[PDB]
This record gives sequence, C-alpha cells and structure tokens, in this order.
Amino acid sequence: TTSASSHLNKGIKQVYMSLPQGEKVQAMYIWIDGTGEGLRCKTRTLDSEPKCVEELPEWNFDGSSTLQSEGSNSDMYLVPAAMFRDPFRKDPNKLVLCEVFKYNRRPAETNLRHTCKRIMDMVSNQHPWFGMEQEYTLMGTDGHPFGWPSNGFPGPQGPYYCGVGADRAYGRDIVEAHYRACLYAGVKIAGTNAEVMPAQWEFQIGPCEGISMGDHLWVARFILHRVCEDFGVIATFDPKPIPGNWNGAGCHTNFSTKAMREENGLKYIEEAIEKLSKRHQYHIRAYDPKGGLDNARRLTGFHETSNINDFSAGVANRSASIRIPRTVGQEKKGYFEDRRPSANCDPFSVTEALIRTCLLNETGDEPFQY
Amino acid sequence: TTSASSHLNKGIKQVYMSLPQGEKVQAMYIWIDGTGEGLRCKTRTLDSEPKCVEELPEWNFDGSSTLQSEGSNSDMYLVPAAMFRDPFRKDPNKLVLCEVFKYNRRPAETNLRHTCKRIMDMVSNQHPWFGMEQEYTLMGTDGHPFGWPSNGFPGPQGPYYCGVGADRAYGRDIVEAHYRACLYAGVKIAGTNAEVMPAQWEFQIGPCEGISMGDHLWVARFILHRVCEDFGVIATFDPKPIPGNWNGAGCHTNFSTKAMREENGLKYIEEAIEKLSKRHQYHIRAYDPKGGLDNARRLTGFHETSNINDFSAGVANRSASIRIPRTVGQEKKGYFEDRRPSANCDPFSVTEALIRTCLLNETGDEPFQY
Amino acid sequence: TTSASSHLNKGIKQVYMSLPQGEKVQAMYIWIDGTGEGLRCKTRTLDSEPKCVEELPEWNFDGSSTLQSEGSNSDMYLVPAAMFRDPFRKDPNKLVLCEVFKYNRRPAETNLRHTCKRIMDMVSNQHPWFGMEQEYTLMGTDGHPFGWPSNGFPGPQGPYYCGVGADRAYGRDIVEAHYRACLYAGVKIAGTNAEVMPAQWEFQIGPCEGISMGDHLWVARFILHRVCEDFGVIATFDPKPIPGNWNGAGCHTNFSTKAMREENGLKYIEEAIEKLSKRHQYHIRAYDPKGGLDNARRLTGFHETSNINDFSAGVANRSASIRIPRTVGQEKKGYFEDRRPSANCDPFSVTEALIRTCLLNETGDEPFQY
Amino acid sequence: TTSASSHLNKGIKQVYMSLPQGEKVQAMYIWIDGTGEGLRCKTRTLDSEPKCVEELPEWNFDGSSTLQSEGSNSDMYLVPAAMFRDPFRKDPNKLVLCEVFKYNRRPAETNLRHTCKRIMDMVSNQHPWFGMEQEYTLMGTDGHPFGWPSNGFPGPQGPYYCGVGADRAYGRDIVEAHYRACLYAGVKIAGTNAEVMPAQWEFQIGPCEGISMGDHLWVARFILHRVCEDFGVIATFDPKPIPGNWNGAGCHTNFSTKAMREENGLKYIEEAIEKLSKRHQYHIRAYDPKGGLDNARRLTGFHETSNINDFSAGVANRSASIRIPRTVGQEKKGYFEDRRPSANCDPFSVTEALIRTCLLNETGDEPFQY
Amino acid sequence: TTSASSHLNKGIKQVYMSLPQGEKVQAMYIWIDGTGEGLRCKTRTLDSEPKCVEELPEWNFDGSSTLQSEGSNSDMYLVPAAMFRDPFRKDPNKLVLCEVFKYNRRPAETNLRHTCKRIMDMVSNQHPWFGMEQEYTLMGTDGHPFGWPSNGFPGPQGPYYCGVGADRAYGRDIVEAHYRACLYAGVKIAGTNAEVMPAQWEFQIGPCEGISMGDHLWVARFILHRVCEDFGVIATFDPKPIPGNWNGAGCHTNFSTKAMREENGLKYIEEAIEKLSKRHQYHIRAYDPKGGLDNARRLTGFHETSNINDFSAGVANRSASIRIPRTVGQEKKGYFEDRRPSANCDPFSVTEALIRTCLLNETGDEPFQY
Ligand SMILES: [Mg+2]
Ligand SMILES: [Mg+2]
Ligand SMILES: [Mg+2]
Ligand SMILES: [Mg+2]
Ligand SMILES: [Mg+2]
Repeated sequence: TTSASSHLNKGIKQVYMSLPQGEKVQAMYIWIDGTGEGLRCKTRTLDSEPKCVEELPEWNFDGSSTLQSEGSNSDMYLVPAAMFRDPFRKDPNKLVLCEVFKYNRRPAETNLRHTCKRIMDMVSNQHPWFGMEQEYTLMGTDGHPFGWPSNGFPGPQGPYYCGVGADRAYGRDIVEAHYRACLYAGVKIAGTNAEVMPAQWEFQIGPCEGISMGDHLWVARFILHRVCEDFGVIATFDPKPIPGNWNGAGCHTNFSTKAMREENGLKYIEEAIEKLSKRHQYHIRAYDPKGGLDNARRLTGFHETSNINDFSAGVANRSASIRIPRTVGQEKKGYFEDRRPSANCDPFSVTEALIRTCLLNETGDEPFQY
Repeated sequence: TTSASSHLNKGIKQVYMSLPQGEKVQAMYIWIDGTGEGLRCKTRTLDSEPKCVEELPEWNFDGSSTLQSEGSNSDMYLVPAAMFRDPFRKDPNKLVLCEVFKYNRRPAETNLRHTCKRIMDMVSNQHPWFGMEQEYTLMGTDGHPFGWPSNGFPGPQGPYYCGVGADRAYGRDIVEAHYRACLYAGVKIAGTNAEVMPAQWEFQIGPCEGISMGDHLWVARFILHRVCEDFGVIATFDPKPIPGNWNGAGCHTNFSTKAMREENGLKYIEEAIEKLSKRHQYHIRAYDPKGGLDNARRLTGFHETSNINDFSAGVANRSASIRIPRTVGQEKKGYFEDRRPSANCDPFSVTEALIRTCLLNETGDEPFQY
Repeated sequence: TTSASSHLNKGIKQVYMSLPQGEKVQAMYIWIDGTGEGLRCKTRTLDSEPKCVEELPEWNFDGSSTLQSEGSNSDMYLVPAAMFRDPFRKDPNKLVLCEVFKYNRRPAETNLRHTCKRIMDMVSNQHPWFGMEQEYTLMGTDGHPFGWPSNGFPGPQGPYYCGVGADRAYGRDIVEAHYRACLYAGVKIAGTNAEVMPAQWEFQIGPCEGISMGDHLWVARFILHRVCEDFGVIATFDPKPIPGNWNGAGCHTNFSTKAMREENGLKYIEEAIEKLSKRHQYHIRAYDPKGGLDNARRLTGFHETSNINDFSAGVANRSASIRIPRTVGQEKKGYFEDRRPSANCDPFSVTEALIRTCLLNETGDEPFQY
Repeated sequence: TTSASSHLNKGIKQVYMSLPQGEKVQAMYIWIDGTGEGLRCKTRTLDSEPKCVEELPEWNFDGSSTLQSEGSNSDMYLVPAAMFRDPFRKDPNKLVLCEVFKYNRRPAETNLRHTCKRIMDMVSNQHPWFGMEQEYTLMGTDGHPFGWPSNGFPGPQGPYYCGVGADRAYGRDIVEAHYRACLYAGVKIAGTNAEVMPAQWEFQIGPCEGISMGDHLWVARFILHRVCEDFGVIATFDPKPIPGNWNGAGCHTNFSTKAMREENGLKYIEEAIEKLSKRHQYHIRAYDPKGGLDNARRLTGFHETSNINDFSAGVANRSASIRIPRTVGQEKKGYFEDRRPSANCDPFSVTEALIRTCLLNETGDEPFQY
Repeated sequence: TTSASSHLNKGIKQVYMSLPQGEKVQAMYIWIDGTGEGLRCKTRTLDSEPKCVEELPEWNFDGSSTLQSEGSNSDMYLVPAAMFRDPFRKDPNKLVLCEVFKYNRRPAETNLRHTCKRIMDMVSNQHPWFGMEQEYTLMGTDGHPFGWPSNGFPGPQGPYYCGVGADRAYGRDIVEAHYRACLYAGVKIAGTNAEVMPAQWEFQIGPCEGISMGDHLWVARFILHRVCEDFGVIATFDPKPIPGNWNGAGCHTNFSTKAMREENGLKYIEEAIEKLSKRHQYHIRAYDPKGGLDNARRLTGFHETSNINDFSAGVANRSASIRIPRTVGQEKKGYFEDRRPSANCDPFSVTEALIRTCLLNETGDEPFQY
C-alpha cells in the first residue's frame, strides 16, 4: 500500500541531515511540465544565500523529456519568479518557482503566468484579492484510497466530515506535516479540515493579491507532493477519484476588489455576478486542464454540486454556481465565492478568466490581445 | 487491530513538527455534532496569539454534513466559549470549545450549554462544585477490546483492578500520554486508575465550579480521542461494551454547595438527597443521550450497580443510587456522589438537572422556563 | 531486496557514535583496486589531527587479495594524495585518497593518477577546468532496480525525469544524504536531479582545475557507495543496467581553458573540436575500463545517444558526440561538452586524453613519453 | 476467518472413512435444546440396520447441560420421531430426529411437535400442504460475513441477487454440498438461489403434508450446520445479521388445503386470509422464538418487507403480509404465501398457528385445549 | 488476488458431490439481466429427467432485484429456450437458457432473442451460418490482470501470442477446464489459443445455423464464468481492459449463406459486402450494449484494428472492417469475416443486424416492423 522507498530507515537520513552545511546554499527549481498538471524539480548549489529572487541565475532543461518540445532544438529555459524558504532542508536553502520559455525566448504552451501577470498589471489600482480552497484525496500506491479496506469500502458518509478518531480521520499526520511545512516556508495557508469522503482533506490559501495567488497555490501543491512522498503515499487532485455516491473534489475561489470591500459594495458584487452569468461556457472551458471533460464527472447536480450545463447564483446557496455568503449579504459588502473550478485547475487560468470577465468587461469566445 | 495510518513513520512527523513556527498561530475549534455524543474539529490561522477567549472571532460550518440541519439554509455558526493550550502543537497554539447556533441565531438542538449557563448564573452565590469520574474502554479497529485474545476472552475478573504488569494492565501508554497532555493543556484532571475489566480505565475531573465542569470534561474527552487516534486505537464510552459478566462504564458525579461544605452540612446533604428521591425518572431521562435506553444495559442491579427502576441511598453503600462517603458522615459535612449517570452522558445535562432539582426545588416532568 | 545488515537497529549505532572521541583521530585510506572500477578502504588511528595531506604517513596492504599482484612479493604501498573531512564520523576524522605502488616503488597498473599529474603540470599555465555529470542506478540486493515491481517493469518512461511524488521518484533519501555528505566533506558538488529511467539519478561535480577533478569524483563515488551501504542498497555505474527501451548511464564531461573562457574563445573551442574529430577511436578506447566493450551497449544511436562508430559535433545537438551549448555559441566563449564517456569511466584517463589531444597536439595510436 | 479445525488435513479423514464398516451401524440422535433455536447431536452403535423409525430404542441425556432442566433430577429422554439416511457417513448409517420428554414423561418446554402432531391429526382429512423458504447468511469465525472485506463492506446491493462470478457469489461450495447432501438424505429440497445481500443464500423445502414439514426443515438445518462445520464457516439464521441498508432474512411459508387446490379454490383462499387478518398479533407472537422481538429488526416496512404493526394482503404484492401469486389469481386455485415468519422461526409453531387460525376457526389471545 | 471462497477446501466438496443422487434431477435456469451484459442463475428440483426443452416448466423471479422492472408489479417470467448437459453436476442434471417476459407477457427490454428468432425464420431457406471468436481477459479480485506483477507490467508484447511456458501463458488451467466443460455440455466449441496480451485468451464457436449461435455463445460465456468462479478469478469481456499499448478484445464474426458456399459464391459475398458498406453507423450502434461507446476505446485504427469512423474491406486485410480470407478468394466461395463487433456484444443483435442488412435489403436508421 506504501512505496518501497518509504520502508527505508529514516533515522539514517535524519543523522545525515544533522550535519552542518557550511557556506554553500542549495536552491530547488520548480516548474510546470507539459501536461499542465504535474511538477518537476531540480537542485543546484549556490555560492552564497540570495536575498531576493532577482539575484538567482537562469537555468535550462531538456524539454523532450517533459513532453514540452521535440526535434533538434528541445532545450528550454527556467526564469525564477518567486522564492520561498525550504522546509525540507531548512535555512538558508530556498525553493524557487520558475517560468518556462522556448529556445527562441517565447513562453511555453503551459506557461500561463506570462499573460496572467500582464493582465493583473492592468488592474493593479483596484487591488483584487483571491482565496482558494484546495481539496485532495490521499491514495495508496495500489490506486486505492489510503486507509480503505482492501477491495472494499468504509461505512456510509456522514461521520467523516471534520471528524476526530482513529475510525473517522485517515492520514492526519500528512495534514499536520503539510500545514507546518507551509507555515515555515512562508506560504499563506489559512486553515484545514477533513472532508466528507474519508481520506479526503482540504486546505485554504489566502487572501492573496494579484499574481501571488497562483505562486502560493503551486508552491503549496509542491510541498504537499513532497510530504506525501516522504510518507510513502500519493496525493491526487482528480475531481472524482471514486465513482458512485462518494464526494468529488473542488477548488472553490473567493474574489473581491477594493470597491466590493467598501461599504455598499454589494452593488458591485451583483454587477460582477451578472457579468459572469453570460460567460458560463467560457469559464467552464477555462476551469479545467482538459477543457471541461474532467469537471463533467464532478458537476452532475447531485449532492451539494451545481449542474455543469446550467448557471445559477444566490445567497447562502450551496447548490449554486456562485454563492454570496449570508454575512456578506447582511453587511452589504465583502466577497463572493465561485464553486465551479475543479480540484486540478490552474490558478493562473482561473484568476485571469475572472479578471477578464469582471473588471475588463471582455466578451466573446476568445480573449482579447491588447 | 490498529489503524492503517498508525503504521506510518512517526519520526518524519516529529522532524516536521520540530520546525520553528514563526509568528502565525493555529487555533482548533471543537464542537458537539448532532448525535450529542461525537465531536468535530477544525483549524484556522490567526495573525497573533489571543490573550482571552473574547478575542477569538466567530466561524461557521455546513450543518447538513453533521446531521444538525437540512434544506436550503444549512449554515451554522460557532461561538468560542473556552480556551486551552494545545498539547499536540504546543504553545502558542490554542484549543477552542465553541457553541453551535442556527442561521437565525437560535441555539441548536444539541447546544445544551446555553441553558446550563443561565441556570448556573441563577445560583452563582451558592458556589456549587462538581466532580466526575469518566470511565472508558480501549478498543481495536476490529471492534474487539484492545489486548484481548483474538475471538476470545482473558481470564476472569479480579486481578486487573488497579493492576500492574504486562498481563494485568493493557494500554497504559495511552493513559500516561492523556494524563500528561491534560495537565499541559490546563484541564483540571485529578487522577487515574485501571478498572475491573481489562483494557478499561478511568480518570477523574474536578473539583470544578459551575459551568466550567462541562467544558473541562468535553475538552478531556477530545484530548483522549486525539491521543488514541495518534496511537491507532479507539476509545469508546459505551456503558456496556461487552455483554455478560464484564463490568460496564459509568460517569459518577460528586456534588456539593457552600452550605454543605460548612459545619453540619450533612443536614443540607440529606435534604438534597430527599429532594432527589422524588425525581428518579426525570433524572434517568436526563442522564442519557438516548433517554435512558443505553443506561438500561448497565443498571441491572448485579455487580456493584443499582437497579434502574428503583431509587436508593445510603452511607458507604456501593449498590445505591446515591452514596454518602463514610468520611463525610463522620465529619457531618462534605459532598455526596451520584452513581446513576452513564459513561456517554452529557455533563451539561447532568449538572443542569442536579441544580434544578436540588437548589431550585423544581418539580414535575418538564423543566421550568423562567 | 535489502541487505541483512540494514535490518539491524540503527539507534544502537547512533547511541554508540554519540560517545565523545577523546584525543585520538581516525583516518580512512581509500584506493582503487586491480579492476580499475572498485574501491577499497582501511582505517587507522592517529595521535593528533593532521593539518595537511603531507603530514599523513604511508601504509601498505596485501596486493594478492585485490588482484593487483601475485607471487612471493605481493605487498603494496599507499601514498596519501588528497584529504577530506569524514562525513560518517564527523570532525576531526579524515578521508584520505591514496595512490598505489609496487614493492619496487613503481606505479601499479591501475595507478593512472601518476601520469595524469605530470601531464597536467605540463600545461598548468593554461588553467584547464573540468566538469563531469555522474549518472548511476540504485539496485536492490537481488539485482533488480530499487523500487521496481518484482519480476516486472514500471510504466513507460516520461514522467520520471526530474519527477516528484511517491510514484515518480525512487530512493530520494539516498540522494539527499549523499548531497549533504558531499557538501560536508568538502567535495565540489554542483547539483543533482532525477533521470529518465526510474530509480536513476545523477550529480554534477565541478568546476575543478587540473588533477583535482579525478580526486573529487572518486571521493564522491566512495561517499555514494558508503551511503548506499548504510541504507542497504547497491549503487551501480553500469552504462546499460537494463536492456531494452530503458536509458543508459553516461559521464558527460565539460572542458575549457583560459583562452576559451576569454572573449572570442569560440575559435579555440572549434579548433579543439577539430583536433578531437581525428582521434575518435583513441578517445573511445580511453573512455572505458574494458577498452570500449561496455560503452558499446550504450552508444547505439537511439534515444539521446550518438553512435559509437561515428563522430559528430554541433551546437545544441544532444545526439552528437560533442555538444556546444547554445549560450556559448551566442556569447562566442565558454566551454564544450563531451558526451562519449561512459558512467564507469576513470576520470583521470578522460582528463589525460582530453589534455593530450587538445593542448599537446598529440597524434597516433599511442601516448607520447616525454 | 475460518475455524482452526478446518485447517486439519482432510485427506487423512477421507482415508479413514474409506475403511469398510462391517455389521455394526451408527445412528445419530438429534434434538432441539432449551433455547428453542439450537440443535444437539449424539451417536450410538446398533447391532443391525433399522428399517423403520419404530425399531430404534429410546435414549437419554443430561438436561442441566442444555438449559432444559435443573435440580436433583435433570435427566431427559429422547424418543425417535423421524429417520433419514446419513450423508456424512453414508449407508447403512442413519440420522434420527427425536422428541424430548422430562423425567416424568411430560413434554419439554421446547417440545412443540407434541401438540402440533395432535392438531394436524385433527384435520388430516383436509390434506394441508406446506412449503417454506429458508434464508441464511454465511459468517466467518470472527463475526463478519464470509468473503466481505476485512472491517469493511462490499459494493452496494443489486448485482448479487442470483449472481454468478467470483465477485458476485460467495461460498457456493457450501450451497452445492448442502443441496447434494439433502437430496441424498431424503429431505424434500426444492431449489436454491443467491439472495440480495452478498453471502446470503436460500433454499426451499416442500411441498410437505402435515407434520413432516417441521421434520424436514429441522433436518435440513442440521445438515447445513454440519456442512458449514466441515468447511469451517458459520451459518446464522438471524433475521437481521447486518444493521443498515442490507437485507434481512425471512422464512416465507406457503399454505393450501384440498379445497383450495380444486377449481374455484380462490374463494377458500380469500376466506382463510380474511380469518388471518384478525389475529395479526397472535401470529406475530407465534412466528418468533423470542415472542416477536427478533422480527422487529426485520419487519420495518422498508425494502421488500411489511410493517410489523400492520396487516395487509394483496395479489402479487411483495410489500404485504400475505401475498397471492398472480398465477393463482388467474387460475382461481392454488395457495397463498405468508411473508411474516422470521428466519429463525420454529416450523412447528408456524404450522400449528396457521392450522388453528384457518381450519379450526380459533379466536382469542390463547390456544384452545380440546 | 484470488477470492476468499477459493481458499476453502475442495476435497470436501468433491467428497460431497461423489454421493449418488437418486431419482430427482437438478435444473439450472439462466437468463440475461437488465444491463444486457450479465447473467443470472437459479436452480430447482425436477421429479424426473427431461428429454426435450418442451417438457420444462415456466418459472419467475423478482425483476426489481435485477434492474429489469420497478413498481407494484415487478415479477418477471422465465420461458425455457435451450437445454444442455450440466458439466458442474454431470448427468442427468441440465442447464436451461431462458427468455424473460414482463408481467403482461411482453418481452423484456433486454430480450433480443424474441425478434431475432422471427427474423431468422423469415430467411430459413437460405441456411445462414455463423461463427464467433470470443476474446477475454483473466483478472484477479483486485482489478489487475491475473499473473501480472503487483502494481506493474510484464515484458513487452510479442512472446505471448500462442505461447507455451510458465513465463508466456497465464491461467491455462482455466482454459483447459472450460474447453472440456464446453465439450461435455454440448456447446459447439471449435478451438482456443492464447492472445497477444498476456493473460488474454480466445475460443471459437461455430459453425452454428440461425438462432442457435446466440444460445451457444451465451451458454459458453456462462460456463466460463462458472469455471473462473471455481478457480477464484474473474473473466472480463471489456473491449479495452488495460489502456495504452496493450491489445483490446474483439468478437470477430463469420457469415455465409447457401449461395455463398456454392461455386462462384464470391459474387454474392461481394454483393453482401457492398450492402454492408452503406450501414456502418447502424452496425456500429448494433455491435455494442452501450450503443458504440465501449467499442470506441478499441477501434482506434492502431494495432490490428480499424477506425470506428471509417468503413473498409479487402482480401487478407487485418486492418479492414471486413476481411475476405485469401483461401476464399482463391476458391471463389466460402465466407467473410466481420471484425467490428466488440468483445461484450450481444450475439443476437449482431446476427439480426447482419441478416437484416444482407438478406432482407433493409435501409435507413431504424429496423422494419413487418
Ligand atoms: Mg470544503
Ligand atoms: Mg471507578
Ligand atoms: Mg543527464
Ligand atoms: Mg427470498
Ligand atoms: Mg484473435
């Protein structure tokens, strides 16, 4: 059920990691591969500790091995974008999130941060804030959810949501380790809780301003993957890992601007929702790496989910595409929540689509070029 | 016999937890679900360490997932009530016990603290003190008591009560960890001992004044559940886990007021016992989440238990519904013990019933409204 | 799958190693055996900590037991050459790399450092720099790659290159321990990454000047072997451990001189490549302990490999024998990479061949004597 | 999951059973113990093979060991009632079903055949026929249904009813062996099928005339118990072995007389149903060894069950207390089915109650004495 | 990997089944459930051995448990259609294939034999013959192909087609037992062979005239399911059990009439192929229980498969929709092969579609009514 490498003696590794480092510094480069969902990592040595991301040098990798290029010139380039403290090796080591460029210096197909940053720069004065709730499921190496009976199912749902106990919460050690690691690294993690389906968990990232939302979410995903690798289990972001009566995984997003946060911002909130109501198909396309095929299995209308083909909104409505918190309605200001995005969505795409539809008043089936 | 998540490497978790936290603080919210017996937990990040429970903000959760609401408006609200140090994450993190309210700000069905607080406030000048002895049994994940032979039984009772040795005490590590964690968290734990049935233990909480007794007992139960989850076993509060000659689990309660603690308080103790003798059915109803069905399996009159259908009292009588300690009788003052409450009772209900019957002189089959 | 000695309790060993050492110092002597691939080690006690390699004494060993001599006089002598901090015993203990000599003080057959040092001394003023990328595969004690299914294969290649996750990276603990140990010991390790074939990794050593490259690479190999022994697995440098579609292991080498590193050094780089193009067979002979038989299984022309029988070169060409980085071509200066050397090559031989062909303008089928 | 004795080598047992017997004959006496649910067996040697049940001698046993007597005179007596061929030892050995009498020759409290025989004799000229469908569940020695995931559940119901395949039918070998053994012994077994709940099966007995129905059903139950003992599993007749959404077990009974079977017997069927409609509580009391408490867990009104508190009848109605098959309604003659009896019912009690209510026109809350 | 019930002792079952039966006879009724893919079975006792299928009585079952009806009248009826010898219980026991009818005697939705029989009767004078090659895969109870490495893959395809040896053929015991059982029962089995993908096999049925083809194929499928259940494995007819480079499963069908079999029948074969070329979508719809979705995963145009979207035909072409054997072309008479049908097809649907298109000259998107 667990990987072979997880059965090695970890005391030896701790003893080795207790050695003083010296004066060299390790930096780990992270980037998104050609599938648009996976991550790749790489390590290099630095003479001294960098103080800002601008001080890190550029690097490169073979694109033909990551399904990002082919032919005689498959080399690609990594440009640092964000820097965080390394929780697996501690200070002064660093984690670096990088953008991918082709040999001719054009952004790669899956490099969606390049356009998102430019779009965000156009509405900086409005100070858009974001918050996302990432749900995921822990799986064993055999493809079965962690802690489930062999070739079987646990009891019916109901006792696992926010549950406590050896028979209600599965793999809380991973959750605690991930929370502490994210706090140490500097990620803006807001909370966690156990979900309805056993072995399914959730963590919230935010509030984040502008482009930092995607950086924080991607770094959190990478940290979760590394922690699960340490424990020997697999973390999956599939929107519907188990068919049937079991719950799916979503990536609900909170959105607000300076106008909405101010008293009587409910008018702007309703204006934004009205604008969003006319681009349901476009947003559904932008909320899935596969263009919407994956989210179809999740958004069926059953359980507390909204149908994929229909748009709806309301106040304190958990079955609607867009939900307005009751507190926001009472205090006529705040934010609104979008419940459509899938668990394996790309935050850059979601934020860019929201900004384009709500603030830039874009219309049609394609994005503007500016 | 043990949960799958208990077989993960705990050294890795310790290494992760050794990381310095920084400046953010974690707070865990705890509340009672719709069954009136289980507990639910949730974590969020705070900007700075709170100094008093009044500084914590409110929160909310989906009531339809905890069998506490249904329909279009299932949102519920959590209001902090008590704060304790977190023993699983250490300082400056906190544990928070919260009350549950409906979307219209009315207390939920299982929110019994709301009325208990007012009832206690009505008689604050008398300074009522409480003390409860919680008994529980450790179980494996297969439903069999921890340490018992597979599909079998241990030797007859007699050597296990307060026993020491590998063949007499089962799971003392859980007991020691729970004791130390409760002491660290600030819970008013008074002692522990092994019980007659193997794998059955007990801990005493008190003396506590007024409403604090329920808070302390609930927090102790939550800590026990978390510790057992860490070790991979299950702690059950069922009054009669194993049918037959094996002992049940009770929640004996001690009660006294300022008058009873002074000289010649035995007169007031006897008056209170006489008052209690006329509301046996009411108290039996109030001493069980199921209205008394569960306690029927325990209170059969055999062993050192009193019959459910008959009320009795005496001095140094272990088979009576109410017992007066011999020392109290000799010194004409002190307290008296109620042996009726079941292991899975709700402390708020028990304390409220005792206060209503003994101090407010209430009568009838229903509580007063005031 | 793991060695028996790896199942011993390592906590006991750590407890023993925690004892204070005192005033004596341990020194470990390392030398290359008669096969030209393996390493041998030996420990002795010293009165005080040596400050430089010149202070260490000479030693000896029985050559008949290492396939390095035979007959009546099989004794051999060890002469210290380089000193490093000991990462397995920490300071003040040391690691010592030694040369092997016969009973008559003539260098042994596998002692290639003797000639390499003189050759490097002949061209010291030009300041040649080197950099090598060592690839290796982790194997179980049963001869199967670590983490692979029993008598089976993992999924097709593509997700493992620079992968993260319990199902994409095998044995990262060994890699982390080796990296930290190399950093502590003073080896000039530059980076690491996961390779295309699962359970295959690599690390980069450099830049190193002159003879130090071989010392650093050999010490890194020894440290890797010791770490893998601690974890209970085997590290193999075979160029083609698994036949079929799975990738082989190489030892790509970077080379540059003072002239090449200055402005318009591309001219000298091209001249060196032109010189190299005429000694393909000689270099292939010098790049393999077996004379080229082992490298035949790797250099087949398929995948990202060049054919053994044909020489080629180009800019940003990963299928050529010699590759010129695109950045170097753009900035008309830098270094060039040789992709022919096998994983189990001897760094001294490779560096000596490169120096002889490029700087000394040697020709013919045999090396010059001077 | 299986018995320890089931792990003994069975080839040895077969070799021993291959020995020729000789002249002596083995007879196994079977009787119902004091719980009214279990069976007890006992073997003795006979000089020659008996041809009729009248040739067998009487026997006795200690009643204090079977909860059927106590005190100074606890000896009970066995009187043979029916004889069958022995399928476990083959011819000429026999199985004998016996009645239990007290030391003073009065029938035992659990001996219901004594009165049932007289009641049947009173109405012999009407030729009442009976048929019963016995449902049961196969369980492991650990208390979990055979073949279910450990501490878990299989998939939802729907594919297991009359299913075929390794993932749809559990323990078919027991069913096949029991069928063949019943056919060999002479029991009037009519068919079998897999039931809705996995590991749940069913077999039909009949048509049987008068008192032979109970004898045949009891012998079939004993044979099933012996076969399951041979295989190492447990057969349980509990009406609701698994709480929740899983189906219970019933003992539906068929009934008809000579008048009903003739042309236009539907009139008599309707008269009998009308009579039965006024003794629902009496029949519920008679259909359960515990007086109706066990059947309460099954007859909840959900699934294909009727409510215990209400009586209903109809044609081709599977949710009613009494069902008239559609073919019977079309042809105006045949039988009707009673779906109330529990799986662990006593056939003698059921048949006696049906005869008393339908043919003898008895009324009131107690049986007549005659 | 294998079922729990497969671990029960089988010598006990053989001993029980060695008992002489007697006069009564067992008959097993078989029918197709509401999914159109699965089978259900049921056993009853008969007084004497039936000689022809006309002597067997009708039966019934609850349709609400097989997804074939719902509501107040869910009772269905079984009408015997074909009879075979029982290989699991031997003579004189029988297997009975039955048709399903609703409570009003209308055929069920999945009862396709009713219309197929009439269609065959309309063209009886032309003597159509059929033959099918059923492919299947053996799976363990964990969902992985039988004999494959745990969480892994075997070597690449190429040595498994018609292979012999412990490392090339998996589960040949099931194949041998199924062959012998089919021969005993009277099924017209023509041969078997191991397929390209390891653990994949195939058997051929035919030549069969008219309606008997479907009966024979269904009985063979049932026998295979029972044998696999005996061995504890699962046989799956999924057209693409393993995604990727592994071969799918098909049900290639042969077809010919009296005119085609005569001299110069190639003209009629070509006419039939020309007719078939214009109803590709109709036949694709008729060749899959799901209307063509399952076959989409198989007919991708790669390997020895044709594209689902295109129709093609040729002589000795394995990549075409229709193949004319080279021997048939040389001899100018014989048959042609249709390679489109899926492995989980319904033979009645396939044969009916072929007859309607080729002999009745039907056109359009719907079948005629006659
Ligand atoms: Mg959530
Ligand atoms: Mg006690
Ligand atoms: Mg490489
Ligand atoms: Mg039934
Ligand atoms: Mg084939």
